[PDB]
Amino acid sequence: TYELSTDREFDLIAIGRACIDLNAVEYNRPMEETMTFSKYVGGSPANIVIGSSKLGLKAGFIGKIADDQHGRFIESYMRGVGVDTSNLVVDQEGHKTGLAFTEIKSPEECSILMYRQDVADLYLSPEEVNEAYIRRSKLLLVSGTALSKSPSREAVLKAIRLAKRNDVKVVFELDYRPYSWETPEETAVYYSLVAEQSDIVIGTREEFDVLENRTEKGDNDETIRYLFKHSPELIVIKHGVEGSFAYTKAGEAYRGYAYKTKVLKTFGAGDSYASAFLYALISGKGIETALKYGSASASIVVSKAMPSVEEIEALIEKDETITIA
Amino acid sequence: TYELSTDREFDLIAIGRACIDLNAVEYNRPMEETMTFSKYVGGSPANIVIGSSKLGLKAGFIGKIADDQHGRFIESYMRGVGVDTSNLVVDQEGHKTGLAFTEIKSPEECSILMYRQDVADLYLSPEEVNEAYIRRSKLLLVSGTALSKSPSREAVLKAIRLAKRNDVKVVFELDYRPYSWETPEETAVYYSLVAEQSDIVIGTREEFDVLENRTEKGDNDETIRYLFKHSPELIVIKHGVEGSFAYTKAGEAYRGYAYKTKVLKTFGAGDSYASAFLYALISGKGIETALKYGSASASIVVSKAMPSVEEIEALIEKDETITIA
Amino acid sequence: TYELSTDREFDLIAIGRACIDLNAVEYNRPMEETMTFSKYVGGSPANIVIGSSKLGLKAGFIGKIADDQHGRFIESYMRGVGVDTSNLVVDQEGHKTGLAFTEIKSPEECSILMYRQDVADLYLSPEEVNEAYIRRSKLLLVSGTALSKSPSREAVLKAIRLAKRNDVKVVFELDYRPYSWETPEETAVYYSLVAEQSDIVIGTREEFDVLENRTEKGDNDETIRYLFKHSPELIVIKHGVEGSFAYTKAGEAYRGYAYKTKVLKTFGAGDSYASAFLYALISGKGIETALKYGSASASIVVSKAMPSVEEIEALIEKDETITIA
Amino acid sequence: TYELSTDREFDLIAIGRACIDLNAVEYNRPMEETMTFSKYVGGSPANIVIGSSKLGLKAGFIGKIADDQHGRFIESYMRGVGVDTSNLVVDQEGHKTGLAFTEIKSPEECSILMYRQDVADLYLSPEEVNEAYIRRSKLLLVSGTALSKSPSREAVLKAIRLAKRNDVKVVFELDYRPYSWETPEETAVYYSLVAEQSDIVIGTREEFDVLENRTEKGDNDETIRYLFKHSPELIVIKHGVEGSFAYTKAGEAYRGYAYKTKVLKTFGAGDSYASAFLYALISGKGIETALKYGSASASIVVSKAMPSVEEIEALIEKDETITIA
Repeated sequence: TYELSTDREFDLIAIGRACIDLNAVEYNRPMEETMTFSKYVGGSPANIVIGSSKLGLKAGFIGKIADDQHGRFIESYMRGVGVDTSNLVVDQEGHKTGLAFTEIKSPEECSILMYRQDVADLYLSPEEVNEAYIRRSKLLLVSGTALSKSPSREAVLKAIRLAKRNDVKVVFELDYRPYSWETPEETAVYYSLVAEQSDIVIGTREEFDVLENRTEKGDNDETIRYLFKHSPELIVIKHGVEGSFAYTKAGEAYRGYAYKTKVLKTFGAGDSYASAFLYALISGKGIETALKYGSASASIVVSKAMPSVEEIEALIEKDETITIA
Repeated sequence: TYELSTDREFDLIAIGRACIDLNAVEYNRPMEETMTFSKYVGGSPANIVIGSSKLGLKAGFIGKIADDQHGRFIESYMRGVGVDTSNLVVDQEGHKTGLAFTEIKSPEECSILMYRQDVADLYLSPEEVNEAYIRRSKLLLVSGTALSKSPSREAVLKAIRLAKRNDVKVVFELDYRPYSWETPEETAVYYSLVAEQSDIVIGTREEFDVLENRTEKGDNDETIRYLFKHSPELIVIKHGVEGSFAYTKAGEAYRGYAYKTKVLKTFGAGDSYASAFLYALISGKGIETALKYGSASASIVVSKAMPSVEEIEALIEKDETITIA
Repeated sequence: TYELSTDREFDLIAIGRACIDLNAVEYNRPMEETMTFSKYVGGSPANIVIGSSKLGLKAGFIGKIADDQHGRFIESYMRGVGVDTSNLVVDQEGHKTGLAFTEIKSPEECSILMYRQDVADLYLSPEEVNEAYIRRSKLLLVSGTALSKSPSREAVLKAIRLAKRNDVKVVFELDYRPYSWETPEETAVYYSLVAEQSDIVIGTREEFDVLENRTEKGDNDETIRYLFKHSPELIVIKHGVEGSFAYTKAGEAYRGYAYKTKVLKTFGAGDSYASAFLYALISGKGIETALKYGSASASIVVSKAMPSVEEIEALIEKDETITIA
Repeated sequence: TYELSTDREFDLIAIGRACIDLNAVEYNRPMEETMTFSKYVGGSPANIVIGSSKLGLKAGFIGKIADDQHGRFIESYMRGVGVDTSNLVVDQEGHKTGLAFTEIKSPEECSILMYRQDVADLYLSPEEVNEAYIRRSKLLLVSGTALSKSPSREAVLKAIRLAKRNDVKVVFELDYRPYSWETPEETAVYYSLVAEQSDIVIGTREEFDVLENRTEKGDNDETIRYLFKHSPELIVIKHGVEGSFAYTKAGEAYRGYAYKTKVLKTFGAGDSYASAFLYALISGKGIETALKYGSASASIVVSKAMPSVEEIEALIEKDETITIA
């Protein structure tokens, strides 16, 4: 589709969390032994828009930030890397920015100590969601964790409605954070509802299991038979080293491959995947190639500071992928 | 439709609030001057199932009640009037039953002092919603106020999904209680979502305005043009003394009329309307006649202790309706 | 003491809860079977000031009431029985009045279903406690339940300080309501602190056990040896049918007796006891006689609508007391 | 006093907060521009016991820590510097450790972005306060911020009672953190109550103003005339560069002096003051000398990593103090 129904200024606008990541400087050790932390912007939709801007996409953001040095850093950083920050709203009720402290015990053992209670990003409200902003974009990227609590949950539902009625493609990134939710069945309720309304849904197989209210691994053919009764036209299901699979409502299926990588830290793999996959799609590369872009970007981010197009393309050309799994 | 896809034991199962109403014995005065109150079961879906049982329908209920004398009264009363109470769940966290104290200053000035914070009915959770129960019913009656807070909101969303996949007709009663919600836009978000999933939607024009996120009276033709893009096959829009209008997806429209009445107290008019309207529909009377049943029952309940079929039919035969408005 | 250090307009000012009692009309049955309830003002300090006014004392009140028909009833009723309501403050944050529904299964089995969460009376704050009001009184009556939550707890602590520095006698009524507190040790912390600051302490033996952080019945001689290291000059310890004992810092002890009574409902016994005991003390009758006044009033209130001086005195003259226990 | 009524194993046990401080590595800039933070144990009573151990005192601690890497770091660090951690209790309800991010705009402009809501240290409860532990100490150090919320507030009140009845000296460090409290009058209520029960009270003049419920600077002679009606035998009032003053119930007064210092960061000045002042007192140096120890330690901590006895003594000998203010 080489021209759209309306003129678009943004490639994507994401909605939900922009927070602080505090990354362990001394790593491959228990966090108790980590004495210094480096400050970064984090949060799945924030990471996706920052990664997208690094690839040259024009990105915007709908989210709530704290009225303090952490919120001002997040705004200044995003603006400095070329993300539009016009629709970042400053919380006026004393709410703090969420914090993720990262522990890297080894390449295979990484985890986050999260400060998530009553954080500013969860107080984004429907009245702060602007139709005039959303309609200037090709895509609306919705992250699942933004559905974990009201009023953010209703702000997201409002955003999706406004996107759909302005011919803005709704991309749902499943982004599962179990400790942000009360129960997995609660997660299933909102994930199913939102996926059914969305145009593109991207998640791991485990995340689709949650969506479907399952406690055991589901079958991709059943997943898509279900969701293709509803709005989605494209469903991307990721299986880590077993690769990734994209399915279209027209009945085609495409396969992507994990890249061989010297892993340092696995955080951010999924946000790098989404940004590069969407970049490829928006850039006319087609689904099969888009899967390589997402996979290559994921590999670079965990071994590196988000990937450049040049780094992604060099890794794709080198073509050292995993096919044995 | 004179036999269904599966055998049904219940005419309707309602989900949401069963609480205590404390009705002013000395009335036509400020509640400050009311010295005695009579105890009744209240709550919109409770009233609808109690009214339905009085008409001879077989009714069930999904709701949470307090572990105390008020909860036990509600269970015993509903059971005693022939409602199935097998899926009433007793709250084990110390939550109290909601309370409505009624003030009747005059026939034209009635209001409720409500105790609604952290009440037991709002803690109904998805894990307490049983598919095996729902599938034994012709209809699932969902009241709007049950969407006002989690976990009840997710329990209702789960119930609707289970109803739909078991060929149980979803009836959404808009039941608007503004003080149960944070903002009208929040109400619009959930009302729109739920109405779009429902088979039958019943509400006042003001309630549809809320659903549509409007602050001014909407146009019924626009309302139905919207909802008939989605699941509903029947939409009933009530306008008080100006009557009521039912619209079908096939493109038919039917009109009902308010009955002339010596009003005592307006509480319960809407629940009497829904129970008698649904009774008529279930009983094969057709939509135009069903509107008369709902209107006649509404009139009797505010002038009377829920109506009998005989009282409703006598009032319909007498045919003293309002057409001047 | 027949004239005081400053002129006094009030005999007592009480601080804490004024709420609604809903008394079962059909009684000697489970509340499930009680269909009608009569509305009264309740709450221990409210009852004490209403009872005091009925005896002819001049009483005032420091408390917070709801901005609704229940709060306005409480103000109008107290004012109508001669209590000063100038320092009742209206809650502006939507908090409801506490509610006590009374169950009378039999004379020997009475209990309350309480609505106590986030009630208006608990939001009385230090800024709403007026030194100019307190200093116009002979006595400040503090009820223990007002210490159960902030900000009421700090309002009470402020009131006590202001009383003491204006030569206003602090009377601490132990008024134990376990479900208003998180743990008994928490109750002990605040009860001990407040009793140590008070001039007169009145409670049941069980209430003093709570004060002392004991789970077994304590010894009155040990209780008073403890508290007489601190502020109290008079300690009254009640033992139901075994009578009541008052102890002075000077080392005297006095005994009172329960009155034989045809019990209907035991609620309010303690508030009737405190009001009549204080009336007798204020009226120069001395401690031994004051114990008879408290006991007689307790008997009348549970068999009856608060006692008159004439009813109390007639019962004392009749002298049908319990001495066998 | 060269031998005590009972044998003592600890010089001091402190009660309240042990948390994480995240200190700006790149400083003399807005925190937005600070990219790296170093992890330390913080919290006023924690700092006081860590500083005390560095001076060679035997210290213990009563506090609650998170069940995570931050709580385990705090325990391991305190233990590693010789503080007894036997009465650190691990929170089992998912509460996080408080966090202080430090901003150093310049030597004269330092501030903290605090994460303080529902933090683990505030859930220390009376049942977790052990009399057998407290009685093994010479002193109990109570920090004011531990009174800011229940259940910590009641745990502290319990600790003070147990200290007093075991001849353990109660030292109240006023430690004022306004954003931990609802209102200054609330702070005054608890600070006044606790100071009245304490043996030694240490605070800035501004902190005593808060204690006294004043919004303007108070007069030390009035402050001590008040508190010397109650338990204190020693009151230390600090005035920054104008020095510090200690007053005894016997009627003596002593003056201390601020040390000239190249200030880097003012955090921790007060905790260094308290630890070194108490060290001097415990070590028989007398009050006038103890004031020099507190002042010298304060100077070193803000210009430096807590002071050694040797560093403190060298600074005292050098005797470069401020007397012009």
